[PDB]
Amino acid sequence: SNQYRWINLGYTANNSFFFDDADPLTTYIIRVATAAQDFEQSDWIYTEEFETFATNAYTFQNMIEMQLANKFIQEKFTLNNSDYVNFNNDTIMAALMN
Amino acid sequence: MNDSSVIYRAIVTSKFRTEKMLNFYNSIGSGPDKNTIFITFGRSEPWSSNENEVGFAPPYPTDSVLGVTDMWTHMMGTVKVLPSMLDAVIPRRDWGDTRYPDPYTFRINDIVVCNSAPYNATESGAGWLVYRCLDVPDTGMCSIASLTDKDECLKLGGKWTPSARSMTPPEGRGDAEGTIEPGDGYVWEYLFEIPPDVSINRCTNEYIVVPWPEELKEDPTRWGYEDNLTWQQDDFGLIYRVKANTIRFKAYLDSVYFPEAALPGNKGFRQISIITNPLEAKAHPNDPNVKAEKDYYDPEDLMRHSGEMIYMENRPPIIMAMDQTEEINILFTF
Amino acid sequence: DSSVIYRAIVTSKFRTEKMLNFYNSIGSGPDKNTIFITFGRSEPWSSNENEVGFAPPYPTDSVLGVTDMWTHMMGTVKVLPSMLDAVIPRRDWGDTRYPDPYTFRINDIVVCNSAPYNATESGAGWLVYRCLDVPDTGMCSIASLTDKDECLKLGGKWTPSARSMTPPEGRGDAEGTIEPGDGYVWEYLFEIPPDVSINRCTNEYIVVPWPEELKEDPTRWGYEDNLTWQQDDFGLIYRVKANTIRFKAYLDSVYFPEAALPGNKGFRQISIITNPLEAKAHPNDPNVKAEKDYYDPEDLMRHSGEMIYMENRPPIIMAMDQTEEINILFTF
Repeated sequence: SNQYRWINLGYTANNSFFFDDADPLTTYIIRVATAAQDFEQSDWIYTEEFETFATNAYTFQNMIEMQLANKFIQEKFTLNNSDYVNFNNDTIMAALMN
Repeated sequence: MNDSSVIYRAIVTSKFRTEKMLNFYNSIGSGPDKNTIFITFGRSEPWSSNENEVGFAPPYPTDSVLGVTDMWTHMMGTVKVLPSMLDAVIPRRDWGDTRYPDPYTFRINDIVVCNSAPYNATESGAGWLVYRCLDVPDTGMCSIASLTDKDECLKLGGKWTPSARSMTPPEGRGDAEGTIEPGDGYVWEYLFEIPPDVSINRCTNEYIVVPWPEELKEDPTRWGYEDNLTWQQDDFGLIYRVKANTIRFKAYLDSVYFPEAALPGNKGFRQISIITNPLEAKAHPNDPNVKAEKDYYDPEDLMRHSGEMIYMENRPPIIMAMDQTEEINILFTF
Repeated sequence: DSSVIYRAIVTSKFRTEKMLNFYNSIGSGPDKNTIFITFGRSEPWSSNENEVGFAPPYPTDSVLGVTDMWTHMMGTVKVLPSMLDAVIPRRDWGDTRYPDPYTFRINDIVVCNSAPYNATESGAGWLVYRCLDVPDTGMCSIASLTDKDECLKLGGKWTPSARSMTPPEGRGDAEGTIEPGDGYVWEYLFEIPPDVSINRCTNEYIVVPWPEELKEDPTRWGYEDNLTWQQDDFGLIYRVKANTIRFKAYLDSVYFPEAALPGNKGFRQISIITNPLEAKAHPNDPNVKAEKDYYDPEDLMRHSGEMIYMENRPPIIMAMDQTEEINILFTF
């Protein structure tokens, strides 16, 4: 109450929203509450003061013929830097490698 | 019990709070079954050494008979509360007054009065018209209570301070069926009539009166109906739609009715109760018994501890000098 | 803060009157409310209903929440005044299945004479006693203090540290004392006839009579003898400080027109509405107030009357056995 501020992450119509950002080794202490049209807001509830990990992790599946460059893994996934290549945005390309 | 396999949800709503109140007043009447009410007055004992002052307070009464018994010892006289004197009330918010903190605003569902005063007066042949309540806030500009903002968050959340003033908040009797929306937003839903005579009498600086059913169903057009098609929807009556949910009754204590007691020095120390259905002295004890219908019974003739004591209070001095009437307001949510 | 200050509390007796006001409010003529129980909600919600927990949709009191209800109502029953009853918490003397079997606070009503482990009089009656005092030993209530009397002044609730041997045996007030033996001064208050106890009293609550059935005889209730400085003190509903009322009805009494639907698919939500109007063909008719005994909800006007209570519950499918029971116990 001398700290934490709070940061609203928005509201959800189903339980268990998935959260992003939260720079490593920081954040923690999520808190939730319920509300409705005709009801007064309930009381906050705290979760067990967690902490984020060092980097990130993934286990991905694809064809066995295909292989992935370690940069595309490090940039986009294990370091979670988007906009490196956004398949929703960029045009990609393909080449035949003699 | 706790954490059962099955979990159920029950509102109890609002109306039960009001409808339960209606049954209280619906028998106050005259007869053996109608259990009339009587207020009562207080103690002559200096009650302490520090008695007259601001700090300190009477001791908290006790519901036990040991506390029930001392009143009839220390009590003088009981004024009666007629059926007509008790009244159901509402906080009386009004637009335009500068004295009360927020001049207009009046977020979402709120009760307003106007045409009661210099500032709000309009279209007055009808006196107070105004118990109408706000159906919807005006468009945007609401920054509400949390982070989110827009015409959305009333649903997942609290109430809108619209941040914009209202103008021309007077209104007609209303639109056909649903009601008027004169300005920007601030739709208004017209709620009954309130003629002037009952105003200056049974209203106050705080609150206001609403008629009971059995009056309006009896007489439209005094309290001013037949404009309302939604009336025939659910009979007359409407104490519910206002969501009254509170009842107060008052009593006039005139030192004339209690000429004894009212002498140069009477200190009327605390104790001011309420009670129900008392009885007469009975003359000699063997006899039949009668319900007590006559106003301002003296403490004697009441069959000490007749009826049951329904309320208690302690106000340390009061005054109760002769020729100064005394008006007691007590407010219950039942 | 320096101002006149007044310290005031509504007495418990206010409640029992309010309770007595809800009763007597049931009658045929106007100014007498008529209550209905409604079930409805045939269609199941979601798919997680029939599972464990999961909660129902929480019911709301708005106009939208009322409108759909009237669309789903399967059936209703009219509550007659006879099937409503006063009730109070029952503490059976010397029963081991409830706390403090042999010990008692200063004033606690305790029924005895039912089941063998308490005997007292025979000829049944289910005698009841207020307990006016307790042996003085053992530390009790606020802080420490020591002795009973000083713990009785300055408020306090004294718990006797000595088990009370034997139930109250007598018919009249203050049956204790008057002998070197221990025990404390129970005070007889009325009696429960055996016939009513098998029906009207469950094991959680014992009935206390309305100040009506005590007339058309007192004797059945064992109240036929009393001190009564007043000609009557007739209603004792105040003596017990009865704070609550209890409803009972058999589901065979509720009326389901379809008669195969409530059984196959349960009524998922129950609500009780007041003062419905009869079916009106068109808004060409005068407003009439509902009477007779059954009312297929088709004959009830939509939004016809106001509803004090909504419940939402998982399916509660019902068998057609001639006994299953509503409860709905009000705490007024």
